[PDB]
Amino acid sequence: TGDLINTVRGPIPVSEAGFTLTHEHICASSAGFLRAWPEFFGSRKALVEKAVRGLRHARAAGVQTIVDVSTFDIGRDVRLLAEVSQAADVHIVAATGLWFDPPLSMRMRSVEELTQFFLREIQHGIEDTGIRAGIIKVATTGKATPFQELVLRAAARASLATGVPVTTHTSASPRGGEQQAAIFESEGLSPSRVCIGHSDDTDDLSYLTGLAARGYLVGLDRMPYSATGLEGNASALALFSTRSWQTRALLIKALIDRGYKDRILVSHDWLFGFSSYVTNIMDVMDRINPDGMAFVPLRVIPFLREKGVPPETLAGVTVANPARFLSPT
Amino acid sequence: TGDLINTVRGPIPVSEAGFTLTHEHICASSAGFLRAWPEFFGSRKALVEKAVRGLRHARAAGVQTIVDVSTFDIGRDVRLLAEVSQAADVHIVAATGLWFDPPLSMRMRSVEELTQFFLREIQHGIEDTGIRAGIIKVATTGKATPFQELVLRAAARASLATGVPVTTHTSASPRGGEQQAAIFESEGLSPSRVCIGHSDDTDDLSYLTGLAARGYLVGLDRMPYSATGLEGNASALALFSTRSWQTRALLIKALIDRGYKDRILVSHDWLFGFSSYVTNIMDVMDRINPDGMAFVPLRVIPFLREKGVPPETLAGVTVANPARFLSPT
Ligand SMILES: [Co+2]
Ligand SMILES: [Co+2]
Ligand SMILES: [Co+2]
Ligand SMILES: [Co+2]
Repeated sequence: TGDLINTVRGPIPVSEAGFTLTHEHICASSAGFLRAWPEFFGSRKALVEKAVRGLRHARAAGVQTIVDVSTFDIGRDVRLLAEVSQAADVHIVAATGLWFDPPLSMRMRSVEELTQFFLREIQHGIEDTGIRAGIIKVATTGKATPFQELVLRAAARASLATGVPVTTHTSASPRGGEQQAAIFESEGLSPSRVCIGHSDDTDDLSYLTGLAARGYLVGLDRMPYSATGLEGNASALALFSTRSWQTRALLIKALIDRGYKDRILVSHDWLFGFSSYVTNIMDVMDRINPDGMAFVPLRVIPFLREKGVPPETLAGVTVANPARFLSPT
Repeated sequence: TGDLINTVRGPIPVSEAGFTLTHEHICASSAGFLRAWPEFFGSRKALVEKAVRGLRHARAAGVQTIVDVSTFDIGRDVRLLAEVSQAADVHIVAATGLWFDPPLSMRMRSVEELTQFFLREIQHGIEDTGIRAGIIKVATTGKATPFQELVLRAAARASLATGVPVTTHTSASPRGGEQQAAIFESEGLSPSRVCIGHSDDTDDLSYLTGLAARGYLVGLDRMPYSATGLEGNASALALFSTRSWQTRALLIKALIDRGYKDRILVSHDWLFGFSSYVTNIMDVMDRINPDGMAFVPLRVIPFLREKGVPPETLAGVTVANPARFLSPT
């Protein structure tokens, strides 16, 4: 009690976040795209309706909060997030930071300038809305580019200044998490403020326990991205692993069994619109995972319980860990 | 009389466009950037004030209309353009198309999809504003990328459907104009609907007369970008030629003297804000060309007249050619 987090609807007590999905998207797009071309998604109204239906389904399954890690360059539309949050009665935490599609006006900026931008979005508000980011999302695409290194440093500095956590996108080994951690540590950022994301890309437990032992949160955040029979579909195959979702879920158990229950964050990296990829990709995705953001509570959590993971441990992973992570510290 | 063009303030008679600068920018930025980070420019209010002062100065010098060739990915803000137009009493024609910083949500699109996007901006309106584009801006960066080829084809198709002209960015030989022309012609687009831009990058008269003889407009559109003593400034040196502005202006005369007065468009490629380049670049630019968008009427036109170019010919270049170009045909 007492700790607060900023959501798209305003401040909430940390203790009310409850079952929280820490890496999700309402819509994965590009800066300005939803405003310029809403008909790409059918209409803005259709997108809202789809997202509200999806979040109500997650809510029915026990999800109380999602962290939308869409940055500026993922085309984050905080007004969209606020509308969907209100209609679905699910809290949404918005993000600042930069992903791997920064436009020239971002790419030309110094570390100091990027720090100011991230701070604006956390402390002042996003655009002219007054809605404040509650997380900082960064990305590397293998070895960090010089610009990506600036982004990571600016993220660390904004975090140090505000207490807001940092969360990352990694490629599937590199293993890019290690270089991210090195940069963060060089800036004096506490590992407990950082989630190294997409860490379920591989089953490298030495890598994962290595990060966890140092205090990092490990984001096992692509839980539903498993499918069979996609070989005649190149674009879909790129998204969905042959590894059964059961295999991804077993990684959660593997980390728990090794003593790292407090260092795990679980999510889907799901979405309700996706313009930064091939046209009609949603059709494929929704057929594979019709449960959307309810997949984790409906399938992953019961599977773990049925494998003998204690209910208290599962609550710790899905409630306590996100609360500790999101609490400005 | 009778012909109309769309401006950011609504339809105007073609005959009221008058002295028109056919390649300019209010602000060269990135999609969503002005909305997300207006303090980069001091404030949105400061940017408006600077632009209004600049356009009033151009207006005082005889400029009645500018064509703002900022696309979606140049961070075109049509509401900004409308505000500045109203305050300065200068017509502004807005653009659709894509320049060389398309985000993923654009890069993933088919020719048919891009055609629909360009048509939306021409026929329906930009974003939710009802303001309709009156030109289509495309760019190649040397040899056209596969995506850039799609953009050029979609531009040709949108032009064929609406009569709105196409205007291009080229690099400094390639000479990239030739490949652009080839693609446009393969789509059945009339050369008289097309301006091959930045054609003053080089003094290659065989190239320029080659295009003009085929019916293309040749955009001599970087008139003020000349300076001396910038060697201790790498970023400024990249923008400003050692060639005196007099040399650029002599190219206009060269084309007139060879019989191509009807195929020339003259502009500055000036701007009042510039976030897609190095910080504080405006300081450099404004010190070099304090006259801004009045440079052409104040310096270039009198220089040509004093070299013996007939006033009627100069009026034809600055009034008749833009009117013919912009008139949907
Ligand atoms: Co990611
Ligand atoms: Co994601
Ligand atoms: Co250009
Ligand atoms: Co330009």
